[PDB]
Amino acid sequence: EVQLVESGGGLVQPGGSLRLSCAASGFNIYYSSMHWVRQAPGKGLEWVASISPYSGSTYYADSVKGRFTISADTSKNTAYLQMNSLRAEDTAVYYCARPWYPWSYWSGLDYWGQGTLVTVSSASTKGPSVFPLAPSSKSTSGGTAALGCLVKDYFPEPVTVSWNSGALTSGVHTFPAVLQSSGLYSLSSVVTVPSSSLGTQTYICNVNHKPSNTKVDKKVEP
Amino acid sequence: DLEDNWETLNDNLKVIEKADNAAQVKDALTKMRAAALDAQKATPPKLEDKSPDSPEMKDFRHGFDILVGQIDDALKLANEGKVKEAQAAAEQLKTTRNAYIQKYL
Amino acid sequence: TQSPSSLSASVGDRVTITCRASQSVSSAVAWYQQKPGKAPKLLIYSASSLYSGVPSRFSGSRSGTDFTLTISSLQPEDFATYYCQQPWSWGSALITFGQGTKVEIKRTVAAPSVFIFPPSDSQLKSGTASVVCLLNNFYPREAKVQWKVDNALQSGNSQESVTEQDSKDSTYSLSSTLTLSKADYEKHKVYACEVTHQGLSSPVTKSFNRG
Repeated sequence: EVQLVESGGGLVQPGGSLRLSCAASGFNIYYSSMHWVRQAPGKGLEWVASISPYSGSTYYADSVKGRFTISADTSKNTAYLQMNSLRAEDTAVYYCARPWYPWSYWSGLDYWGQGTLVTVSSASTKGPSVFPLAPSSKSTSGGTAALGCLVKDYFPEPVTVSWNSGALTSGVHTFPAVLQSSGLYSLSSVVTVPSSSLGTQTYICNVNHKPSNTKVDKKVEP
Repeated sequence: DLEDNWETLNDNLKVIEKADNAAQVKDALTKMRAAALDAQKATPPKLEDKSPDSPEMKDFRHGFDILVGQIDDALKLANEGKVKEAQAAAEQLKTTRNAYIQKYL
Repeated sequence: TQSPSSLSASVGDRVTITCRASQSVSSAVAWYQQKPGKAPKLLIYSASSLYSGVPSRFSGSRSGTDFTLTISSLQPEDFATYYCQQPWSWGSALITFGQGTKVEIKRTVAAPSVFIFPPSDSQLKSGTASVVCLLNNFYPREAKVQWKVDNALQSGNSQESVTEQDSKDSTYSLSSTLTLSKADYEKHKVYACEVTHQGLSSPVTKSFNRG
């Protein structure tokens, strides 16, 4: 069984350098063609580079030619993508892939790594600010009410939002983060509840931001 | 000459497919690599009067970087004793060759 | 650079996705499937070969300068994004992937519930106001959110975000965030969020007065 396990992704500033690892198990990376395929947040797959280790033949997409450098260490049985002179457009999940035979890349890439996220930005890791989205006083007397939390100005992705520590999941809607022009992300998370529960039941949003080691529990009330 | 160079490659490909001994496939691949590298420096009719720096001529020589690379791949497998693999590898040059005829003829 | 195309279909539907090649597409093409958070999976290799463990309702064919992925009867777990690997052309990059096609669940029109939220007092202390507008559990995806500040229609000072189709009711939800400086927020009184959507006979506006 062929396995590709990646690592090395993370944060880097424009112009910085970063080296991704594609660790191979189940076959001898010497006799293969290894490929890097990347995908920017919300866009499509873009092939980037490939190497046939045994022969040394190497190929690159134009968008990374001269900046990236694919390679392999057969004793470690892993392939690498050295990324120099990085830019914001290089922000993507990077996959490694491999075809059935070292020469069957044009028929398809059978095996894929799990992918690692690379975020290019001059921002420094920073926890979020959580603000309440209080339920309208004048909502349906016995109908539905909406409340939530605004998670603002954090870097990098991701943040986790939960409600009442997991006891609250029906009606939850945590939105995709948007990249504010400051370079920091912000998102909202909302939940609809019975209007009647507002005065009695208690609603807390739990906002975890692992990169900065920030965890903010904020209570939302009218 | 370009058309000769392809005659070489197409003939020697058949030699690999039909080969009885490893020496046949290696000597075939070696012939194919020179013809390929030779063709790369030619210019075909469809680009008769195109600048050597043009996109079309960059594309022409780039495609041969693939064909040579794929040959080199087969040659390495052969030189390493993976001679059956070198033969399967060489079948791929039919796909490469089809992309040539499609584009320039 | 490019976002995936989208396509709405019901379970049991027959769908055929077409990728366009600059020549006689010949054999060396592939089709991938991808679900969010996950790597793509090989579906069809060598134009028409079914990769292992792929249901027989997927098929791949090729005709002239076009080649196609067909799903004979869409099953719930076939809603995903689909990518084709273009055939190599002379001088091209070694591998090239097509744009990408997202297949989404058709469902009946549903109008959004709309809620507006004034900025907290905590956030006004920071110097920024974030007015938030919620459009909850609607379909189809296409909604328009017009921000009005004291009846002055706004543009250029908000951001939106949409959730993926809900797993239970196949609806979408959208959050709009108007962002003003605290000084600008206090110079105005009525903050309105006007929502227009196929499911609304006429726009729905939600608003509050500052204080």
